[PDB]
Amino acid sequence: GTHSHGLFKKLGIPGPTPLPFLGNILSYHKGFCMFDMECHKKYGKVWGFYDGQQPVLAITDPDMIKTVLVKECYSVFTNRRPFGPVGFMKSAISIAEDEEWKRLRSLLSPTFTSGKLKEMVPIIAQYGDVLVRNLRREAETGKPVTLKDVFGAYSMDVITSTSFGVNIDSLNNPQDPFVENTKKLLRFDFLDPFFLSITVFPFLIPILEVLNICVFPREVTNFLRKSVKRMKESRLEDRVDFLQLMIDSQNSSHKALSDLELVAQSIIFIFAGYETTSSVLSFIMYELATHPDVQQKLQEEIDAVLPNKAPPTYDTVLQMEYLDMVVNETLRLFPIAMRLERVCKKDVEINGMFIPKGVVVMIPSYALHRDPKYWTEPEKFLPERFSKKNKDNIDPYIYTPFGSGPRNCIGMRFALMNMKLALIRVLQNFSFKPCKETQIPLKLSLGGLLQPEKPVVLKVESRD
Amino acid sequence: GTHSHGLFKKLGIPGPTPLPFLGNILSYHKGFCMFDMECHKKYGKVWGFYDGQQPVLAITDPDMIKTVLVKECYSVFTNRRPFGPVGFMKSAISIAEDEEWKRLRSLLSPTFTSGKLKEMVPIIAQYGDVLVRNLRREAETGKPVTLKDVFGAYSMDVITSTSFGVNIDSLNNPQDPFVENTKKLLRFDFLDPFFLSITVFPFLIPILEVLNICVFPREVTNFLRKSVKRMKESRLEDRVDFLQLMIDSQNSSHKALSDLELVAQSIIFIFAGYETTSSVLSFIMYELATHPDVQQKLQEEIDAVLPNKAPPTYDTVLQMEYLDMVVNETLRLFPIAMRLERVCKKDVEINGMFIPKGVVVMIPSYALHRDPKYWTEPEKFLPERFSKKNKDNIDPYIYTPFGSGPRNCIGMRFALMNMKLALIRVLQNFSFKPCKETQIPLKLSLGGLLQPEKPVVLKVESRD
Ligand code: HEM
Ligand code: HEM
Ligand SMILES: CCCCNc1ccc2c3c(cccc13)C(=O)N(CCCC)C2=O
Ligand SMILES: CCCCNc1ccc2c3c(cccc13)C(=O)N(CCCC)C2=O
Repeated sequence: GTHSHGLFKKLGIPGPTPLPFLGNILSYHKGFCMFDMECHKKYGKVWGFYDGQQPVLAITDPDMIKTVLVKECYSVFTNRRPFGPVGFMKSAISIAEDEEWKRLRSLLSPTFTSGKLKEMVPIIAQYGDVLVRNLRREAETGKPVTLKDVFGAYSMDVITSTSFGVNIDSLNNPQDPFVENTKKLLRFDFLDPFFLSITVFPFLIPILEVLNICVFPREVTNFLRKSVKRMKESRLEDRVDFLQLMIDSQNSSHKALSDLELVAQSIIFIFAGYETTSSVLSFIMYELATHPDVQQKLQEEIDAVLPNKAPPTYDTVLQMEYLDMVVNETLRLFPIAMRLERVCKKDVEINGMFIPKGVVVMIPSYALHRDPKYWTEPEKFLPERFSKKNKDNIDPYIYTPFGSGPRNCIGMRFALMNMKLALIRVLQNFSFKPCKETQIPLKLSLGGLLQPEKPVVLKVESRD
Repeated sequence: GTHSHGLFKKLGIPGPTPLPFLGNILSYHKGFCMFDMECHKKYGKVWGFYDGQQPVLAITDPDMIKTVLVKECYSVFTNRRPFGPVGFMKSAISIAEDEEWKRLRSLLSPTFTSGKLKEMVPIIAQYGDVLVRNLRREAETGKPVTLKDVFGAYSMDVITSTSFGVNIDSLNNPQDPFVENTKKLLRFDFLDPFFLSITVFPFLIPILEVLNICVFPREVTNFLRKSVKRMKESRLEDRVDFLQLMIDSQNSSHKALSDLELVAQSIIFIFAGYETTSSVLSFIMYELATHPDVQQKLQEEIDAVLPNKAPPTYDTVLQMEYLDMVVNETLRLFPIAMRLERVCKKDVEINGMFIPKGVVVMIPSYALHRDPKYWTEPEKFLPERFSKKNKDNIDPYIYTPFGSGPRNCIGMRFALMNMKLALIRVLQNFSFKPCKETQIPLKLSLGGLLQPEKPVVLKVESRD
């Protein structure tokens, strides 16, 4: 039960001693983030641990992190940890490996250009207005509002319309078969029973693939596959969404995106942007209600750029420095990816350190973001860290809320524009105050997702 | 049960239609060799079939075969089919993959040079004499002789002494712990129940690895590991064998052969040279007893080069053209590897044919060796095919008894020198005649090893 549990003693690398079979998973009782803080404080710059039989080497050195995420990305550190039975979703860009990934990123990167993005702002902006009208009636009511649900619906509306050209008010159509399915595409909690068991029993993943058992519920994938097949066959008789952009890239080097590859990207885009965007949007409105100074300052900035509740535009969005500072400071405190990982594909020596084939090199983003050594008052919400007076003292490989290098988040600038468009229209119309249900201070789940312990609820007063 | 069973219909490639789950394995009731002849005759140049869910594309075109075994060996077609739970034997050169294999072949090729080989002939030659004295007493007795056993013991003696510097008369020491274990390293019958089940249930191989269950009986591997560890620790206090040559290459580019890598090569060498050498030596003496003309002609050639029962030498061995013709013609009829295989590592187009990632490209050596289109009277034993008058009409990619290109048999010229040294000393002293037990004509097993149906027995008369 300890065939590989000797690797870090032999390489001289420190860390918590592993138990036969389990590795260090019982140390996850407090969640990925507490585990990474404790190891960092205890073992220092570099340390190892075992997810079952799987050795994970954590690195915290900015120069080492860059070699991994940027320098030897293609040569050595190309892929993330395989994580369970995955079926045809093996070809979604976030899961594909080595040369297939590079072909998919080349094929899909033209779809996330700033040019295409500002062509999508009129679509996103429309559901900002839907978000507002939904919020006002739950404000005129005066009853506390669950951000998870108002911003979930917003994020869904922006995916349904920019991904597929489907226009739904999901908040007022929770039974549209398109909403019911897509709502099921939540992010994975790698500390829940199924994934914990998979971690101790990875030899069982090939058995689940053969039974077409899949972490993506084949009930929802099947729906979307046949949905996309329908949109693909319609339209062609008679738009600026992701699906169309992928239909078009099938008409030119690299082999055009096959029909099933295409569907796989549509799905992963949903999975990668849905519960993420809503989690950040909720964390941000949590900090704005517990720091009224900042909320007022931001409402003041928005009103100056968009006088008279003027509708936001791509260009007026990139203008708002304080809004950028607020978004960023929220992502420092709550980097919802928690860790970046890369599989070491071959024996290497980066920065004087020998990394053997097979190890999972992991960057504890949550921990580096709250390290005393780089950040004053590291638990405080303090947007002035990202003022231009201060943002140059910030290491791009310490602050990695979207990752770094060729395999960073391909939807970053889309996700930032989307969240800010939401915030502008929400703050033009409303102020957000705490309640008695409001967990102050916010507690994070001990699970495997960086999310509040209990969901966040707030007062929403109308400014008019 | 037919997720991949549609590949050859879609690519336009012909072949026998597969059954859910099984693929075409039930067609193996007649053995690998009959299956390959029937498909060749029926589907022609190229055809596909499924070993369980595993698609195998057979190719018979000499130009296509060369692209696979020679041209795109490193780029595309580097590795053989994985075949079962294999433990630490994952690093033996015949099993290792991609860049690890290339490092091992670079490290071990200097050990199979002609220079080192003629330095080993005095060792091999010694057990030729042991073979003779063993044969004479079973000849003076007059009782039929089982070649499997006389040549098994010969091959063992040559491995024990050239591999490890261990000198045993295995025929007269069947209880030496070193003989008992090494005798257990027989070749795999991929049509026996365990490997058939593995072929239908490959998703179970990771479960067997985790239980340290291994196709190499960990009872024998453990013995040799600790044996080599002993020879390694002895000697060093106080030789021209393979082990020493590997000890020496650990003292220089590529990282020297680690202690466990070294042991893995020692073992695989045994597995690759033991039952192979004895099978060919037995097939050859079968043809010499059923073609007395050829046996006399060869005895005549040997006596001319080595007058007065003179002991053979490296240089007098490469002299004997008829002996070379006999060995080669026997290997045509009985290429004991039966097939060469390479895994297609990425989508390629060789010779106008699209090969997708994952397919096992297989070369039916047995079948090409008995193809009417290249060979007159293809079932006849006719050594004059390899006379210099005729051997230029022979395609090196049709006749592939040791494979071809960078991944051919690294012990070829050793195995040829070894078999010929055996034949010379045996034919200087004895003539071999059939018996009534002698299966005429020889029938091949319907199993997965190319071997006689019933073992071969012969009269052995002394020439003096
Ligand atoms: C606030 C919202 C989001 C955050 C914080 C976020 C964060 C991240 C992080 C940390 C990574 C890992 C990159 C690495 O390993 O270095 C990632 C990858 C990725 N993200 Fe985002 N993401 C967000 C929203 C989105 C959206 C809206 C999309 C697309 C519509 C998206 C698509 C992807 C994809 C496809 C990957 C995998 C990229 C690849 O492997 O090539 N994400 N994300
Ligand atoms: C008559 C005796 C033998 C025959 C007919 C034979 C035949 C073969 C064949 C057909 C291959 C496959 C090559 C390919 O895939 O193209 C092979 C590989 C190999 N043989 Fe032999 N072999 C014999 C004896 C030996 C001996 C004596 C040794 C070493 C002592 C040996 C070591 C190997 C090894 C290590 C491989 C794998 C090479 C690699 O993957 O790099 N064989 N053999
Ligand atoms: C063989 C599969 C075992 C399944 N098990 C895990 C799968 C994936 C991950 C994983 C992680 C920890 C423990 C188990 C697994 C992990 O940190 N990450 C990085 C993202 C941070 C939240 C993973 O992608
Ligand atoms: C996933 C493992 C399934 C096990 N099963 C087989 C393993 C290996 C081979 C194999 C073959 C046929 C059918 C099953 C397997 C085969 O032809 N060769 C080439 C050598 C010719 C005798 C193999 O190395």
